[PDB]
Amino acid sequence: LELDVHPVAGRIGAEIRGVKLSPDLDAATVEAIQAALVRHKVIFFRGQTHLDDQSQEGFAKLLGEPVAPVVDGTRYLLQLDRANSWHTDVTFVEAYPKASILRSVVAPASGGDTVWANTAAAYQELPEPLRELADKLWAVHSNRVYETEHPVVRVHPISGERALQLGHFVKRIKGYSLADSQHLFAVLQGHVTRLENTVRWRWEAGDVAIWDNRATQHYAVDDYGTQPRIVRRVTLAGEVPVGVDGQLSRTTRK
Ligand SMILES: O=C(O)CCC(=O)C(=O)O
Ligand code: NA
Repeated sequence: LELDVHPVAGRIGAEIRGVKLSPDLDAATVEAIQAALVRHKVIFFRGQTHLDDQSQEGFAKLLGEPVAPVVDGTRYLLQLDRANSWHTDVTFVEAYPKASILRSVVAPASGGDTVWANTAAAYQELPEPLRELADKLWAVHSNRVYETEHPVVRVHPISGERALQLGHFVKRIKGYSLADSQHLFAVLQGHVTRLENTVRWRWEAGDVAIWDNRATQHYAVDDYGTQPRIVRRVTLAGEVPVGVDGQLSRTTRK
């Protein structure tokens, strides 16, 4: 099964046309969506104006297990109405989400974009000696309580692609002074956010984005002032990250 797939930037992002998201999608469609998700890291569906809270949740169950103050009439749907900092979702926990499904309900006429970065492409572009170092690093992620140690490089459980696991929740690279930690983090994270590794989406009401949280970071642009912006999100449960040597992440505090 071949979806009508339209890449947005050169290294990340694709719009999928001809698909009406719902709880009733067949297996071939769901599988093709999951494949496009892994390949493109963030995928976009426009004109999903029939989708409401319950059907967004029902659609989400087809891709994984939703995780649990929620939108009335639902168990897992959350409203956001700001995250202008580069991050991978909830990495201060051990088994953080594998994906989110985010729908635009009210969209600013100007501003309000979201940007995603491909952390697998960011890893791949490092010179070999720098990949080898990144393969050995561990970082402490925190919500400063919750603290988790994750490998800086995560091997994706479906594709096997290696991806940098960094972003806003990183407190420090384990085993380094603060000064060295800052420099090493600035190098690796700088590759994540390099423009070539990103795609910026301008939202219209009824757009839905789905991203693979295991191989992305994102950033919500806070340039829209008091213009109302309302989005609704379902988050899907993910796995404990595995590093390049097979070691697993571990919570070290609370
Ligand atoms: O509004 C968005 O595009 C995403 C918001 C977000 O990333 C968050 O709350 O963690
Ligand atoms: Na987020």
